[PDB]
Amino acid sequence: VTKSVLFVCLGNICRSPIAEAVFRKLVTDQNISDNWVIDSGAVSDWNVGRSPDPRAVSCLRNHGINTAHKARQVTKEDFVTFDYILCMDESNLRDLNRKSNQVKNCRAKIELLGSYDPQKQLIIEDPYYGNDADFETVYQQCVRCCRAFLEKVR
Repeated sequence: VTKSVLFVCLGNICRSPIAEAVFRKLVTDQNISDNWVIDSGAVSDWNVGRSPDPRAVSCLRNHGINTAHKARQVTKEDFVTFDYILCMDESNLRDLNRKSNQVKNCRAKIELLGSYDPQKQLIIEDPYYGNDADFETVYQQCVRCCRAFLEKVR
C-alpha cells in the first residue's frame, strides 16, 4: 500500500541516480507516487555528498527528467526499512548480500534490476569510464526494467 524501493549501484553517481529518477517519473505519471518511498544509494562511500555525474544529469534532462539526489551510502538500516533493493550488476549484488548477512531479520528483497528487463539484458554496466551513448543505454534499460517492475509489484 505504501512500498519502498532503494536503487543501488557502486558510486551512486551514474546508474542508480538514473534508475531512481525514471521510477519516480513513472509512478508520478501513473498517479500513485504517494504509494511509494523511493531512494538510491551507493555500495561505496567515494562520492558521498556529491550530486549525480554531469553525464547522468544531461541524459536525464534530455528526456525531460531532473533529480536533486546527492550520493549517500547504503547502511544496515536500509535492509530493514526498504521492501526492494534493486541493484545494477553482480558485484553490487555480491556486496549487498555480504552486507545483508550482517543484519539478521533483513526485510528487503535484493535483486538485479535487469531481472525485469523484457529484453533480458541482465546487467546494467557501469558507464563511468564510457561516453554519453552509454549513459543513454543505461537510461533505456532503466525505463524497460522499471515499467515491468511496477507491473509485477502489486
